[PDB]
Amino acid sequence: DAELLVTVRGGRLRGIRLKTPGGPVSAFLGIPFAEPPMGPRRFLPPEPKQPWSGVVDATTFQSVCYQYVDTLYPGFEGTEMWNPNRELSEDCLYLNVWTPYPRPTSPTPVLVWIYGGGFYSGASSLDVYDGRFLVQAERTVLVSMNYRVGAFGFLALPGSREAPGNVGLLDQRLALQWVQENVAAFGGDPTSVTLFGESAGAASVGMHLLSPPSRGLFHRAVLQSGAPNGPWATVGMGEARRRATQLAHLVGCPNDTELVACLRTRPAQVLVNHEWHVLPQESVFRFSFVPVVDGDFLSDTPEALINAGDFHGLQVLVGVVKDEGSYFLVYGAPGFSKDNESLISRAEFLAGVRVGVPQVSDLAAEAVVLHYTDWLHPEDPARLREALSDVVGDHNVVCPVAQLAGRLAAQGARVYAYVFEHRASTLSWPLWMGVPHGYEIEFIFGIPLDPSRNYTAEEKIFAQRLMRYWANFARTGDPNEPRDPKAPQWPPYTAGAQQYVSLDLRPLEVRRGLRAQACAFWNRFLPKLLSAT
Amino acid sequence: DAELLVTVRGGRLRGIRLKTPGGPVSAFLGIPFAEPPMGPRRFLPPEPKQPWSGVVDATTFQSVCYQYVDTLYPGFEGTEMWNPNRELSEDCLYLNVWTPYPRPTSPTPVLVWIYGGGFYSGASSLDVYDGRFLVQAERTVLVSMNYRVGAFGFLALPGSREAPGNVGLLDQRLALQWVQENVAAFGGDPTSVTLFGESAGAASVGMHLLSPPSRGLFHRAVLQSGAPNGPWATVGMGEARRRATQLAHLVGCPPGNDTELVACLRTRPAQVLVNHEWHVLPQESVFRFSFVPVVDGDFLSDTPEALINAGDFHGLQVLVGVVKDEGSYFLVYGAPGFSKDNESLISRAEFLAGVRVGVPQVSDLAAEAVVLHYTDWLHPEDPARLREALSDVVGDHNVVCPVAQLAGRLAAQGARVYAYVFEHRASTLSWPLWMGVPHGYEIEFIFGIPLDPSRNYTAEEKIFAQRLMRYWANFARTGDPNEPRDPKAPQWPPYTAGAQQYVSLDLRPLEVRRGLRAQACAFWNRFLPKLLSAT
Ligand SMILES: CC(=O)N[C@@H]1[C@@H](O)[C@H](O[C@@H]2O[C@H](CO)[C@H](O)[C@H](O[C@]3(C(=O)O)C[C@H](O)[C@@H](NC(C)=O)[C@H]([C@H](O)[C@H](O)CO)O3)[C@H]2O)[C@@H](CO)O[C@H]1O
Ligand SMILES: *[C@@H]1O[C@H](CO[C@@H]2O[C@@H](C)[C@@H](O)[C@@H](O)[C@@H]2O)[C@@H](O[C@@H]2O[C@H](CO)[C@@H](O)[C@H](O)[C@H]2NC(C)=O)[C@H](O)[C@H]1NC(C)=O
Ligand SMILES: *[C@@H]1O[C@H](CO[C@@H]2O[C@@H](C)[C@@H](O)[C@@H](O)[C@@H]2O)[C@@H](O[C@@H]2O[C@H](CO)[C@@H](O)[C@H](O)[C@H]2NC(C)=O)[C@H](O)[C@H]1NC(C)=O
Ligand SMILES: *[C@@H]1O[C@H](CO)[C@@H](O[C@@H]2O[C@H](CO)[C@@H](O)[C@H](O)[C@H]2NC(C)=O)[C@H](O)[C@H]1NC(C)=O
Ligand SMILES: C[N+](C)(C)CC(=O)N/N=C/c1ccccn1
Ligand SMILES: C[N+](C)(C)CC(=O)N/N=C/c1ccccn1
Ligand SMILES: [Cl-]
Ligand SMILES: [Cl-]
Ligand SMILES: [Cl-]
Ligand SMILES: [Cl-]
Ligand SMILES: [Cl-]
Ligand SMILES: [Cl-]
Ligand SMILES: [Cl-]
Ligand SMILES: [Cl-]
Ligand SMILES: [Cl-]
Ligand SMILES: [Cl-]
Ligand SMILES: [Cl-]
Ligand SMILES: [Cl-]
Ligand SMILES: [Cl-]
Ligand SMILES: [Cl-]
Ligand SMILES: [Cl-]
Ligand SMILES: [Cl-]
Ligand SMILES: [Cl-]
Ligand SMILES: [Cl-]
Ligand SMILES: [Cl-]
Ligand SMILES: [Cl-]
Ligand SMILES: [Cl-]
Ligand SMILES: [Cl-]
Ligand SMILES: [Cl-]
Ligand SMILES: [Cl-]
Ligand SMILES: [Cl-]
Ligand SMILES: [Cl-]
Ligand SMILES: [Cl-]
Ligand SMILES: [Cl-]
Ligand SMILES: [Cl-]
Ligand SMILES: [Cl-]
Ligand SMILES: [Cl-]
Ligand SMILES: [Cl-]
Ligand SMILES: [Cl-]
Ligand SMILES: [Cl-]
Ligand SMILES: [Cl-]
Ligand SMILES: [Cl-]
Ligand SMILES: [Mg+2]
Ligand SMILES: [Mg+2]
Ligand SMILES: [Mg+2]
Ligand SMILES: [Mg+2]
Ligand SMILES: [Mg+2]
Ligand SMILES: [Mg+2]
Ligand SMILES: [Mg+2]
Ligand SMILES: [Mg+2]
Ligand SMILES: [Mg+2]
Ligand SMILES: [Mg+2]
Ligand SMILES: [Mg+2]
Ligand SMILES: [Mg+2]
Ligand SMILES: [Zn+2]
Ligand SMILES: [Zn+2]
Ligand SMILES: [Zn+2]
Ligand SMILES: [Zn+2]
Repeated sequence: DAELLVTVRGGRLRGIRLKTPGGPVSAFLGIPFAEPPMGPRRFLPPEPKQPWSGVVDATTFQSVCYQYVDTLYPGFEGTEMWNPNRELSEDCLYLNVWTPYPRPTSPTPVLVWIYGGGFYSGASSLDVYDGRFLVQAERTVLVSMNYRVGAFGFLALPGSREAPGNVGLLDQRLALQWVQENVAAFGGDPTSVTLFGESAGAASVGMHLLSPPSRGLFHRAVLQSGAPNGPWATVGMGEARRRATQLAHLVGCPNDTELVACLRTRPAQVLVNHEWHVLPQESVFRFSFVPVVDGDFLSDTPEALINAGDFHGLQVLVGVVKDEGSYFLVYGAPGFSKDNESLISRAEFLAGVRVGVPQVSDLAAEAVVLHYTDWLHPEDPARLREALSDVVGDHNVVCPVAQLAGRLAAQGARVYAYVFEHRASTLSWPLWMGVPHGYEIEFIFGIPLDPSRNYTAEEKIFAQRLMRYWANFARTGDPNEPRDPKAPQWPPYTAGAQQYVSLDLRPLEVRRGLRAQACAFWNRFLPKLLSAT
Repeated sequence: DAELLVTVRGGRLRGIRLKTPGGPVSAFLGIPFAEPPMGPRRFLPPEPKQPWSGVVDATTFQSVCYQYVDTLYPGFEGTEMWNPNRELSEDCLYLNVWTPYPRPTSPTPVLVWIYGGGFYSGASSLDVYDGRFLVQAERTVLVSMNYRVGAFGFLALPGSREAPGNVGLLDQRLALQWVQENVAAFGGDPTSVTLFGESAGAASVGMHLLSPPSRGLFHRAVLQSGAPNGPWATVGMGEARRRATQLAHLVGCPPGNDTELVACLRTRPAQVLVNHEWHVLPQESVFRFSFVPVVDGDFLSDTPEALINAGDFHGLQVLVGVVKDEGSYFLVYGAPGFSKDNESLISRAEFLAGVRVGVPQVSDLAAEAVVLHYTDWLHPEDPARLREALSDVVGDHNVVCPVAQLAGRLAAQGARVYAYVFEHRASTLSWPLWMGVPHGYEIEFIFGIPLDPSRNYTAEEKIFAQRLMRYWANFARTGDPNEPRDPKAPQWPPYTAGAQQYVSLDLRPLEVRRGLRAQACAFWNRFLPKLLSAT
C-alpha cells in the first residue's frame, strides 16, 4: 500500500511492513546512498548516489562490506550472531530506515545507529540491530548505514588524493547528509538527529563530534563502549603509510599513485586475506587499518581536539559494560577459551599484558603488572584471569570512555553515564566472561521483545526501560522522564562527583566513579612514564 | 642488702632496690662501660673503660649524650616524654642493668634495649624505658646502654682514622661486649641475649645482624618500627663527606685536609655542633637527618639491602612489627599545614608539597607516581583523606615497607620471623585523636608502664601490657613468642614470604591477618626502584 511507497530525492522506494508484538512498522531496507565504491573508486571518498529510474526494492538488507569472517568457534552463536548475514560485496553503501506504521504526521526525532566491530568488521543487517522494536515502542525514526571497514574503509597513503584515508568515516558522514535531506519523507525530524553507536561505532560518533563538517549533521551523541581517544582507534600518518605499503608488498604490489593502482587490481578477497597479516603482532587491539590523524577529518589527534573543544550545547550519553575485557581475551590471549575456565598462569598473564597493552615499553609493562597483581595471591589463576580482563578492558575501553566523559563534562557538555551490568539469560558465552563487550545492544534495541527469542518476562521489562531512556535522550538530551516524582533519578556525570547509573534489573542505582582509581593509572600516570622513558 | 653489691670485670658496683607493685627489682644504673669520648676522643670509636678502684655509685642514671632538644611543643607531655632527662654531656657512655630481686639462681635470658630517636636523639634514662616492670614480671635480665647520636656518633670522613664513622654503633657493640663479659655477675645468660629496639634502635638492631662482629654477641633480634634498609637509616661515604665538611663550614672550620678539618671540629664546644647539625641539610621535618650510619665497608661492608639479600640468617629468630599509624608523628614536625592543635585538614597543594617532604630525593616523575598512587581519585580534594593519605605515604615509605621487606627476606633465607601490627591507642595518649597510634607508642606497653600506679592507665590496659611483656619474654627465652605448651589462645603463626601472616596487637585477643600492606609495598619495594633507575 501507499504507506510502503516513498519518494526520496533520488527516486522511488518500496518498503516492507514488519511485525512487532505491539504492532506493525514500515521498513525501507538497503536504500543506496553512494555510487558503489568499486574499481577506481576503491579507497576513495564516496560519491553521492545519483537518481535512478523506477522503484528501488527496499524490502531487504543489502550486502555486507568485505571483511574477515571470524572462524574461531564455528557454529557458535556467540560468534555467529556478529558474522555477516548477507553476501560480501564492495557494493555495500546502503542505509536502512524504520518508521512507525501510522507514519508520523508530525516530525518525530531520529536515532542514527553506527555499528561497531573495531573498524575491521560489522554490518547493519545483524539481527541485534533490528530497528523495529525501538521504533514501534518509542515512536522515533531509526536509520542505520553500512560503511566500509578494513583496508577498503581506512587504507591511507597520507598525502595522495588516491588513498586519502578515513573514507569509512566519510561513508558515515554521507549517510548523515542523506538523513538531513530525506529523513523527512519518512516522518523524521532533520532537526532532532541523535547519533548512537557501540565499539568502533562509538569511536566513530566521537570523531564526528570532533570533525566540524559532521558536527552540523546531528545534535546529540551516544557512545557505548568506545571512544575516539582510545589506544586502538587512530593511527598516525607515517604509520598509516607503512601499513599500506606493507599490505601492498604482501599482495605482491611493486610511488604512491602507482601503489594504489596495483592494489585496485586485486580481488577484494585478496585484500581481506592479508590485511590481518600486515602487523607482526596480529592483535585485535592494533588492527592495521583504522582512522588516521591526517589533518583533514581530524585536524589533530582525538586527544588534542578533546582537550581543546568548547562543548557547550551538547548532550552526551556514555557508558561501558561491566566486563569490557573478557571478550577480547578468547581472541588471542594465551591460556583462554570459551570452552574452559581459562585459568591463566602468571607467565600466561605477563604474556597477556603484552597482547592487550601492545606497543608500550618494558618498564610500562612491569608497571601494568605490578599495578594489577594481587600481591597476597600473586599466582591465583582465577584472580589472574580477572586481572587481565581488567587490564585490557580498562586500557582499551573504560579509561578512554571515562577520560572523554570527564573532559566533555568539564568543557560545557551535559553528560549522562551508565555501566551495563545485566548478563542476558540467553548469553551463550561462559559465565566467567560476565557481561562482555557488545552484549548490551540486544537490550537497547528491544530484542527481548521478539517472541521467537527466549528472553525473560523480567528481561522484556528491562529492555523497555532501556529503550525509554535512549528515546528520552534522543528527544530531549536527558534520559530521565520530563515528569516524574523522585525526579532526578539519573544524574549528570561531572568531572567531580563522577556519578553514573548502573543499568540492570533492579531500579537505577547511582554510583561514583567509572573505575576512577584504575583510570588514574591509564589516563594520567602511564603517559608520563612512556614520555620520560 | 647483699643483692645491691656486685662486682664486674672493671670493679665494684653499688646498686639500688626499685619498687614494683608486684615486688622489688635490684637495678644498677649508670655503669661506665667506656672511657669518656672527650676532646681528642671525640668522633673516635670507643675505648673500653679502664678498671676502677672503690665502688662506682650505680644508683642513678648518668648523663645524656649531646643532642638537639625538642622545642616544638614546650611543656607538652607528648613531646617532653622523649626529651633528655639528665644533663647533656659528651661523658655519656654508661649502661644499666635490671635484675630480679632474689637474683636468679639459674642463667636467665637477657634483653638488651637500644633506644630510637632517628640517630639524632634519645637516651636510656627516659621514663618509658624503665626496665623494672618487665624484669619483675618475667624474671629476665634487662640491659640498656647510652650511645652517641648526631654528629658525635655518626660524623664520618671516610678514610680518615680521625672520624671513621659509625662510632655510635661501635658504642652499642662495646656494650654488647660488656654484657658478654659481665651479665653473668647479675644472673644473666650470655648465651641467650635478645636485642630489641625501636625507631633508629630497630634500625640499629638490624645493622647488628648485618655486621659479623656483632653476631657473636646476641642470639635473637626484635625490630619495632625500624629497619636497617629504611631510606633514612644509612648514607654513602661520599654523601657522608659532604655533610661532614658542610658542618665544618657552618661552624667556621676551613676544610692534611681531613685531619685539619676534624681537629678543628674537635675544638668547637659540643652545643655549637648540635646547633648546626640540622642546618647541614635543611628540611621541613625529620626524615633524612644528616648524620646516620655510613656504608664504610667496615661496620657495613655493603649497603643493607645488599647485605640482606645474601646473608647468614638461617636459624635466627626475629620479632618484627609496626604501629598502626607510622606516619602521623613525623608530619606534625613540619609537613605543610600540620599541627597537633587542629585537625591538620590539608589542601591538595600542601599534600603535593608534603609528598616531597616525606619522600625526599626522588625524581619529579617518581613523586608523581606516589601522588597518583595515594590520591583518592573519587575525593581528591577531601582534606581529611589527604591527611591520612600523606600519613600513609610517609609511614609506608619510611617504616612499614622497609620492615616488610626485611621480614620476607629474612624469612626467605630461613629466619624464624614473627610479625605484629600494634594497633591500640593508650587512653592516656596526649597527641590528638587523628594521629591514631603514633610512632613510638607501643614502647609504653612493652615495658609494662601501665603497671606504674602513678600513671593511671586502665585495667584492660594493665592486662594487655602483661600480655605483651609475656610475648616479648617468651621470645627472649625461646625464640617463639607463643605460650609454650598452651594452645588455648590463638596461635601467633610465624611470618613467611608466601602467606605473610602477622598478628594485630590490641586489647582484643590475637587476630591473624595476611600481608603487611602487601599491595602498598609492591609499589615502594619493587616498582619505585625500577622507575628511579630506568629514568
Ligand atoms: C671482651 C674481651 O675479652 N676482649 C675485648 C676485645 O675482644 C675487643 O676487641 C674487639 O673485639 C671485637 C669483637 O666483636 C671486634 O672484632 C674488634 O674489631 C673491631 C670491630 O670490628 O668492632 C675492628 C674495627 O675496625 C674497629 N673500628 C675502628 C678502628 O674504626 C673496632 C673498634 O675497636 C671498636 O672499639 C669495637 O667496638 O673494633 C676488636 O678490636 C676490645 C675492644 O675493641 O675490648 C676487649 O676487652
Ligand atoms: C583451557 O583452554 C585453552 C584453549 O584450548 C582449547 O580448549 C581446551 C578445552 C582444549 O580442548 C584445547 O584443545 C583447545 O584448543 C588451553 O590453552 C591451549 O593449550 C594448548 C596446550 O596443548 C596450547 O597448544 C594452545 O596454544 C593453548 N591455547 C592458547 C590460546 O594459548 C588451556 O591449556 C586450557 N587449560 C587451562 C588450565 O587453561
Ligand atoms: C592548622 O595548623 C597549622 C599550624 O601552623 C601554625 O603555626 C603557627 C606559626 C601559627 O600561625 C598557628 O596559628 C598555627 O598553628 C596551620 O598551618 C600554618 O598556617 C599559617 C597561616 O594560616 C602559615 O603562616 C604557616 O606557614 C602554616 N604552617 C605550615 C604551612 O606548615 C594550618 O593553616 C592550620 N589549619 C587551620 C587553622 O585551618
Ligand atoms: C607515479 O608514477 C605515475 C606513473 O605510472 C605517474 O603518472 C603520471 O600521470 C600523468 C597524468 O597527467 C601522465 O601524464 C604521466 O605520463 C604519468 N607518468 C609519469 C609522470 O611517469 C604519477 O604522476 C606518479 N605519482 C606521483 C608523482 O605522485
Ligand atoms: C563485540 N562486537 C561483536 C559487537 C564487535 C566488536 O565490537 N569487536 N570489537 C573490536 C574491537 C577491538 C579493539 C577495541 C575495540 N573493539
Ligand atoms: C621519640 N621517638 C620515640 C618518636 C623516637 C623516634 O622515633 N624519633 N624519630 C625518629 C625517626 C625519624 C625519621 C625516620 C625514622 N625515625
Ligand atoms: Cl539524495
Ligand atoms: Cl520477520
Ligand atoms: Cl521513473
Ligand atoms: Cl538545525
Ligand atoms: Cl564533506
Ligand atoms: Cl588519542
Ligand atoms: Cl601511531
Ligand atoms: Cl612516524
Ligand atoms: Cl590470496
Ligand atoms: Cl588467511
Ligand atoms: Cl586473522
Ligand atoms: Cl565493576
Ligand atoms: Cl623499551
Ligand atoms: Cl583465598
Ligand atoms: Cl547544561
Ligand atoms: Cl518467563
Ligand atoms: Cl574507583
Ligand atoms: Cl664512673
Ligand atoms: Cl684534641
Ligand atoms: Cl657522678
Ligand atoms: Cl660535657
Ligand atoms: Cl646467630
Ligand atoms: Cl659512595
Ligand atoms: Cl656520591
Ligand atoms: Cl688527610
Ligand atoms: Cl639499603
Ligand atoms: Cl595496617
Ligand atoms: Cl627530576
Ligand atoms: Cl598508580
Ligand atoms: Cl572532593
Ligand atoms: Cl573511604
Ligand atoms: Cl629452612
Ligand atoms: Cl583530641
Ligand atoms: Cl637456644
Ligand atoms: Cl586479613
Ligand atoms: Cl595488603
Ligand atoms: Mg575477529
Ligand atoms: Mg599471500
Ligand atoms: Mg616477504
Ligand atoms: Mg589464594
Ligand atoms: Mg659524672
Ligand atoms: Mg663533662
Ligand atoms: Mg671518601
Ligand atoms: Mg655516596
Ligand atoms: Mg656559605
Ligand atoms: Mg647559628
Ligand atoms: Mg585471603
Ligand atoms: Mg596494602
Ligand atoms: Zn569492539
Ligand atoms: Zn589470517
Ligand atoms: Zn602501582
Ligand atoms: Zn623514629
